[PDB]
Amino acid sequence: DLTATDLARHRWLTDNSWTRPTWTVAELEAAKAGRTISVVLPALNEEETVGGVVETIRPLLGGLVDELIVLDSGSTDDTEIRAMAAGARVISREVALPEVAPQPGKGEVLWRSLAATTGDIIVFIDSDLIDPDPMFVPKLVGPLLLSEGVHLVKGFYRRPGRVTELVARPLLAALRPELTCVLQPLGGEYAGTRELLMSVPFAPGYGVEIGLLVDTYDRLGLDAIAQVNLGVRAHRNRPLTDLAAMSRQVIATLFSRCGVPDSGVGLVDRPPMNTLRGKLAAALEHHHHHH
Amino acid sequence: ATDLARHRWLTDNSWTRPTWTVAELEAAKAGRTISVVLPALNEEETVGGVVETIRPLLGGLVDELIVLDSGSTDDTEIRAMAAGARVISREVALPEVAPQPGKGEVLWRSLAATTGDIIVFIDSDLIDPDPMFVPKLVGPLLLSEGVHLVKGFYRRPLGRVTELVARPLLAALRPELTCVLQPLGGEYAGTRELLMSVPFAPGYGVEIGLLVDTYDRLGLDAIAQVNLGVRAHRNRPLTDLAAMSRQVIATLFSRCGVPDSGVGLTTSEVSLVDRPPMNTLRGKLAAALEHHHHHH
Ligand SMILES: [Cl-]
Ligand SMILES: [Cl-]
Ligand SMILES: [Mg+2]
Ligand SMILES: [Mg+2]
Ligand SMILES: [Mg+2]
Repeated sequence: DLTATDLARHRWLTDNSWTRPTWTVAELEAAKAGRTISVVLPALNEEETVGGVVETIRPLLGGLVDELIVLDSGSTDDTEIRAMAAGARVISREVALPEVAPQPGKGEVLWRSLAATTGDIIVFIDSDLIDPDPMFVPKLVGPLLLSEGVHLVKGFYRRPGRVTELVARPLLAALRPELTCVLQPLGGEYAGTRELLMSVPFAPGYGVEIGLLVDTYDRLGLDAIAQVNLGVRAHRNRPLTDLAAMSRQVIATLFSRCGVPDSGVGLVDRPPMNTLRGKLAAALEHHHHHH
Repeated sequence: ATDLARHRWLTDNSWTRPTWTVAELEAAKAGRTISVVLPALNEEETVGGVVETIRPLLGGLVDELIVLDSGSTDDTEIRAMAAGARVISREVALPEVAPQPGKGEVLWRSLAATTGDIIVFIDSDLIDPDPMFVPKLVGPLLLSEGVHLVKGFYRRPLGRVTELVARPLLAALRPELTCVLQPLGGEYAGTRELLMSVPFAPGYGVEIGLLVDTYDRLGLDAIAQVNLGVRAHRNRPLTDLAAMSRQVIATLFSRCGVPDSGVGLTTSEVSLVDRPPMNTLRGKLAAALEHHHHHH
């Protein structure tokens, strides 16, 4: 028999998931209604791929996309100069947020990018993608521009993911089962409103994606979360040591959000950016637990 | 200082090259008896091969050799019996308790169908069993003091649930237990004193539940591990591994008091309900098995 989780998933997929997100660039630009869109590529030593990702987004710059930033995390290869030649604005962690010393990890980069961007919508795309497609950004922003109440859009790939299927999804089933409807909770391609992203803490390192997903859910529920199919992509092979470290941080971040203490046996969470920037901006929509 | 604790446990409680002979282990039994239990559900292709590696010990080191069948419809029972095991159904093991599915149920029920002071569990689906498995698993129980649970591990040629799920969760919630190389392994031996007195987690949670309960109740030095040899990882489909992971999570959460929704993976089987210590249902058997000097 269907569970409450099953029923919620069915209707959430009907309303908030797009397998064929075929909005046109023209109709999305027309829907902006004065809102601006920033695209951020976090990057650490991605010289072979960063230019290719920038190249797929560059045609939107000056139309759908208002700024295209590579937030470099201290590369020692040619990541930064290749991003420049490909047509992006390269900003370091230190320039993005001068008053806070950096610490390692991807979450730090995305958090700092909130201070370096101005868009009402911020889109994150990994800089290590081997086969980026030019429609990633349109598909990610579609629900934010057209679907009332959506604040976070997760881009997923159809397959022709061990941490996702063995760690993230089973832990969500135990701790936040409604979120098992999200196909790829750890995915690096996603978009959010400034109102949402400035109001939540950012988990460090490999925990950033899952932390944003759970913080959004705990604040707004499933209604605020959407997902879109970015296309067919094969799984990329990562070393087991990388996967184990990713798993351990996914666990730590889930535990910190879900009331589970953690030994610390294996970086700190950053506070909402609205404690440092945009301090008087309008608050994220209320979602009351009392009446 | 914490890696120091793990390093010292490895020095005293882990054996990469157990030296023990069958003869020296028999000489050390000192009146203790050993029961070997193989859980089996539809393992006709491998069960006989596993039994054949243990059968030569029967009447010497090993006092009984049982396959606990969970309702096979293939030729598991006849092949196990032909190879020299006594085949016991779940119903025979514990007749007045209705069976429920999963591996934990089978191991728990076997406690009511055995008499050993030591119980050794060996999986019946092993493709490459070796006759020294039982000797290696019982070595620390017979020759060391204070050991109650011995976990058999395999060196790998130079799994994902262990490295991505079990070990990182133990780092978070029972940090000393990351010293155990293969916490989910199905080859292990325990004392009657331990096994008769702990609840048994259901299904794929049984191994980690026993490990954590032993750690909490009896301590790190009550756990040991032994290398059974080099074996390649077995290829299991991702949906099986994900279901196993979900139950490992549920059982660990149960042992920590973390509220677990009980919701499976789109739907995999998840149970949050243990079986109670067998000494509650077989009190006279349990008391008969308790050594006269237990509380002395
Ligand atoms: Cl993954
Ligand atoms: Cl495994
Ligand atoms: Mg990289
Ligand atoms: Mg313009
Ligand atoms: Mg630099």
